[PDB]
Amino acid sequence: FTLIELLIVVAIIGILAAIAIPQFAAYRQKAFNSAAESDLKNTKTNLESYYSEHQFYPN
Amino acid sequence: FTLIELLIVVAIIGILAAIAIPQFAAYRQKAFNSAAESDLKNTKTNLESYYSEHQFYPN
Amino acid sequence: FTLIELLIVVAIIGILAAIAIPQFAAYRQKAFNSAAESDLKNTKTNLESYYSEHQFYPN
Amino acid sequence: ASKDVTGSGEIGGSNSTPKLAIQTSNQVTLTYDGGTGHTYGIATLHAKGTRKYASTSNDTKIYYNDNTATAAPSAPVGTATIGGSTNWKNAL
Amino acid sequence: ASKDVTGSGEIGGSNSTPKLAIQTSNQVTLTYDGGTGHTYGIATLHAKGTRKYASTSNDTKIYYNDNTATAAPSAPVGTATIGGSTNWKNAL
Amino acid sequence: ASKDVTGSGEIGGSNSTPKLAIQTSNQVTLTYDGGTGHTYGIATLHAKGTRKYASTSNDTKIYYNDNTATAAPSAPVGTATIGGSTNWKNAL
Amino acid sequence: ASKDVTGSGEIGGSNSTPKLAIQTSNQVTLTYDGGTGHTYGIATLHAKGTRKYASTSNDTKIYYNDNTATAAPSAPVGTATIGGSTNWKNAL
Amino acid sequence: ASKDVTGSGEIGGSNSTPKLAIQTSNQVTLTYDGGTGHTYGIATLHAKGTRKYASTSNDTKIYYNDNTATAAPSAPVGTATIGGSTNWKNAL
Amino acid sequence: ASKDVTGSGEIGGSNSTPKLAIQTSNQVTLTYDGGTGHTYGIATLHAKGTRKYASTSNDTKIYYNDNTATAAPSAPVGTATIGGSTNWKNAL
Repeated sequence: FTLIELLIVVAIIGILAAIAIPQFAAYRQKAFNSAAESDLKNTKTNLESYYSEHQFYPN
Repeated sequence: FTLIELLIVVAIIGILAAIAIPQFAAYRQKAFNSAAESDLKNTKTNLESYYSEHQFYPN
Repeated sequence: FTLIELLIVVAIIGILAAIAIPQFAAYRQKAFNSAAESDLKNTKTNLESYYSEHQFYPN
Repeated sequence: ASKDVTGSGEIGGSNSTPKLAIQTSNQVTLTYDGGTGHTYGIATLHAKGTRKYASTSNDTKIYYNDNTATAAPSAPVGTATIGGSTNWKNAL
Repeated sequence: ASKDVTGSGEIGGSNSTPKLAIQTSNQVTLTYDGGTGHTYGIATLHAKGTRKYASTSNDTKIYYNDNTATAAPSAPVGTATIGGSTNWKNAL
Repeated sequence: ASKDVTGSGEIGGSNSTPKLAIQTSNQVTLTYDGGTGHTYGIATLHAKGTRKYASTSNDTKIYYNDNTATAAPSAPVGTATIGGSTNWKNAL
Repeated sequence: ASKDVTGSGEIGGSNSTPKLAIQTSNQVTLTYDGGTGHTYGIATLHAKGTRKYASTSNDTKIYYNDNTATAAPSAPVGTATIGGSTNWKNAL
Repeated sequence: ASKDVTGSGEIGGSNSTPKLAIQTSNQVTLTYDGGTGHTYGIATLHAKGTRKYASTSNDTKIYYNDNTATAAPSAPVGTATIGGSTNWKNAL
Repeated sequence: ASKDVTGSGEIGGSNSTPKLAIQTSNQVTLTYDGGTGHTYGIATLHAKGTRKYASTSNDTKIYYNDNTATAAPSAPVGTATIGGSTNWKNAL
């Protein structure tokens, strides 16, 4: 209710809004690379599964 | 202590109280959908677990 | 600079100082309960971690 | 059948077969259909949600549809994928 | 036994078994009972809190009770769920 | 050939041989080369990724390269390892 | 319902649900409608005032109308904004 | 594009993609550029203001410039920081 | 080494290893020691502050000391907790 208090509130809000958030692009790239890894491993397993019914890999 | 200062205080309070808060319904819907996803994955794992003791899925 | 203006200032100050601030005890209790929740989840994870080196839970 | 479950519940049990207990999250509803027993068809929809995830035994990924009313995937009769159907194929 | 812990502490160690160090949050008290060793029973209660979360090895979700005095879940003797008991079942 | 795949697709089928259906993750691209049929050469690269994992039948571990453009490992002609080549050997 | 409050009072409590105590300012009247429970509709009008501020769960800012008699915003049935209606849209 | 917004408005929608509704404060103007979709470039300038805050997806803090006319940060083409450029780097 | 950082800077890079860019807040100083590479020791002290928070890889919570001059936690040589030392243990 005092013009000093509101100015201090504005200053503290400006201080708090400048917090450095963590990097997110690399964080998501981690998940993307893990997805690629899992896909490759599952593809290897599926290919070796196919090599059981017949005696040759695809093509 | 001046009638001008109190009026300016009221104006600044009115300015600050009109700040657009972020949307929250979608924010909570994100968590709800993630919960649904995790529940489905765990249900798949439990069903494949049951398929080990016996040789048929439930029912 | 007029005795009327100062009295009006006092009245407006009394009006503004009576604003109902939000409840804070429950607000802090929310954080306390969240801390308890996170501690329990981390304890479960640590116990299942211990169950890997050996083949029995503590004690 | 199509015995759905929410919270804590039981699944299966016909022809005196053993029945497992499925415990979902807080308020998520799960629709299950076991068919004869060779295959299963699962589905999931949060009460205050905007998606209906579902899958099946023969499939290899979870499929969703932004309608929250697209029935449920019945048990496929033999190596039949559900990803590609009209009520689905919005691949995750 | 029922060796509780708060802050930083040690859990287990009977019959010369290895003992792990559990470090909780600022002022949260944790009650632990390991039984023979097959199962565990955990509990949690903040000092200035209004809930007492607890769980167990055989369970699959955390259960709470708004009394902050509902003892603690002892180690269940074999595949015994604690969600449903009188002192619990207010499912999260 | 070098028939790549993404999402859901089909692999092989030449000389009227049976063709299996490979279903990858959301938006991961996979490059495949089957050669005559004795060996296979696989590769993987996420669309918004920073690595290109690859392997082969004769190898025993997945190899990566931080270029996302290092072509793909062709089918080796007989017991030929790909881990050690210029476009590879950044062992996982 | 539309249980209004002024000074100190109680809000909600139907179907034996817990009821919170809302304490407003000196002589400000608040109109509340909780609907089923998913959403809420709030309103505010000082006794010796010239504005009627109001908002809702799905909205993101407070809206006013210089009539002090524009009823109150009922609970919206699902992600429905109230800023733009005839009785509102004088955006703050 | 560079579709700016003020008050209440809509952002995006090209190639029949879903469009979200952004509602800013009273009289603050926001400049947005989404590029292809991998990254975003935001900016903000109050009408009766003396600063032009801006940021980007790859950055980790808000940057300002005391000119209120320093154009806007376009969408960076891949992991490109905007804090350090001539029109910026007056770090908050 | 003990390469400190403030504002925007770079950490590590010895033996031609990749170096990540750490960007702190406005005027907060961070002291880092990476050791050989297995562990890390972090510290933090605001310029106009009254506390010096610090932690380490093997620890599980942030520790502070009201001196703003208590050096910094060096990289521990193997599973060594820093919470309990003379320059620390004022647990958060």
